[PDB]
Amino acid sequence: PRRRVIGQRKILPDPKFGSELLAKFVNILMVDGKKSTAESIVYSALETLAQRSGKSELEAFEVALENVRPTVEVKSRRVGGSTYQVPVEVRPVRRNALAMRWIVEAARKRGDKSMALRLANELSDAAENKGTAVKKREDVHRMAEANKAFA
Amino acid sequence: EIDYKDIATLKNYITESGKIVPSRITGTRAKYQRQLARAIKRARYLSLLPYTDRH
Amino acid sequence: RKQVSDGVAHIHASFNNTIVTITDRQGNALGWATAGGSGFRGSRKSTPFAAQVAAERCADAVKEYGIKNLEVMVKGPGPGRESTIRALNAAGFRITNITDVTPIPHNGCRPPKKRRV
Amino acid sequence: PVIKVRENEPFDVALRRFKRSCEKAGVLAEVRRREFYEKPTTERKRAKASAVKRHA
RNA sequence: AAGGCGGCCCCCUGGACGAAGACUGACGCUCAGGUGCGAAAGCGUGGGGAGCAAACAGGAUUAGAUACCCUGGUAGUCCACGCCGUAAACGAUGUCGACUUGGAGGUUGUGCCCUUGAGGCGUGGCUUCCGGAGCUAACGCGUUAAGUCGACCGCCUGGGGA
Ligand SMILES: [Mg+2]
Ligand SMILES: [Mg+2]
Ligand SMILES: [Mg+2]
Ligand SMILES: [Mg+2]
Ligand SMILES: [Mg+2]
Ligand SMILES: [Mg+2]
Ligand SMILES: [Mg+2]
Ligand SMILES: [Mg+2]
Repeated sequence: PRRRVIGQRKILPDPKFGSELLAKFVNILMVDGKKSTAESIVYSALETLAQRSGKSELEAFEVALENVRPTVEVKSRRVGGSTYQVPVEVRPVRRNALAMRWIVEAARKRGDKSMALRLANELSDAAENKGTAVKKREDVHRMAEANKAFA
Repeated sequence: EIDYKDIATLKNYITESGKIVPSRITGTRAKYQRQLARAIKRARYLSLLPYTDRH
Repeated sequence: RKQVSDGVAHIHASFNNTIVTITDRQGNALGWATAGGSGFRGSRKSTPFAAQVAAERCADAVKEYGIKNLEVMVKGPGPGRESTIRALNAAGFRITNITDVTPIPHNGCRPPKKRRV
Repeated sequence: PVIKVRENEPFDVALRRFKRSCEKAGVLAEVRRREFYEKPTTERKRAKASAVKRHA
């Protein structure tokens, strides 16, 4: 990415509700190139999440992502031998891209029976902001507010 | 034509901190930038001019 | 304990460390805090983040006197020259006057030999 | 450099006005300069080298 | 003159340069021998000693570390009088004199022209950068010559040994 200024791949919207943001999330949860067994866990965790929170499947995910969505992050830069953490404000597209990534990875580290349960309870713990997914944003906030002078 | 007594003219050739201002910024002739400093120093001694912005 | 309200914020910012001392208008120490005492060492000690947390600790051990307005006085170089003042205003203080009191000789003492590194 | 905070002037601007008063006076300039001893032969070398550099 | 010389003030004092004429009448150049000056360190006697710092001691680094870094620190660095007489004491270019296109500055005199809270035209002393002819092995030097000539003095004659 030195000389080549590339854009970004615009992946097809979700077959169910038609959101491109969800089509990204299914591709995050997808492993070993199995789209059939990936979207099947995401819809099963949407159905069990909206039923035990009060429907609105489009908005019950919107409550869980705003809390895990970061506003600031650090970039390791070796100026004079030493590594200085520079606070950089994340872009709106990359904002959700990391917020979705911390939901899939925290649910993976859970001890529940199935990934439909691991994901549904993680989206429940992020909507109330009391879990592994919101903490990964909290530690990212403490590291950015510390190195606030090298901005 | 320059004098230490003329603390009015002199106050224009010294910084906020008291330091004498170089010929490069003042745009003064070489001969007088010397006559200036000798006078700024002279008045500095006789407490007609400060040394530092601390006092 | 006693009442003061208007004081002076004194900071000795050196390349190695940063000392934050809260004093009155006359020069009597009310309270203090340093980057080394904050629980940092070596590298972490001489950083603007450590100078930030020192001002935070300092404002806490002095608000028992009840200070509202204070005029900052900056001594020396290194990090913590600015980061201390920032952590001071955002903590709950009205900054009256910022002054640089870095000691500058008019060619006096011979300084140590250059480090051959 | 003495900087007095004015009425309805922000802390951000007053700090930025001070950092420019220091830059004007040579606060950190005189420090790095007087940190260690420099021989008369060493400063005469810098003075001659900086004159060569002041030729564009 | 070279070494070198930097807060401000006074006393004593050496040199340089300019303007105008007046005076002396070749009294000049250079110099082996000689004589004087001559950074730093070092030496003697007596003071002084804040900082810095050979030696030294301690702490680290390292395979080792009799170093580089850190913490201390004695001589010395400072004053007086003596001594030493050497440095990459260098422009690595001996002194004096005459002659040979130019460009941009810096510093310091002075003659003049203006309504001037600045400039315009000269004319001397010194200084920096570029460069012409020429010189040079080349790099470069180039009216402040390493050009063109003359006077006198020093000096060189393969490397190591020395
Ligand atoms: Mg006659
Ligand atoms: Mg002695
Ligand atoms: Mg030592
Ligand atoms: Mg002895
Ligand atoms: Mg010899
Ligand atoms: Mg030339
Ligand atoms: Mg030629
Ligand atoms: Mg031989």
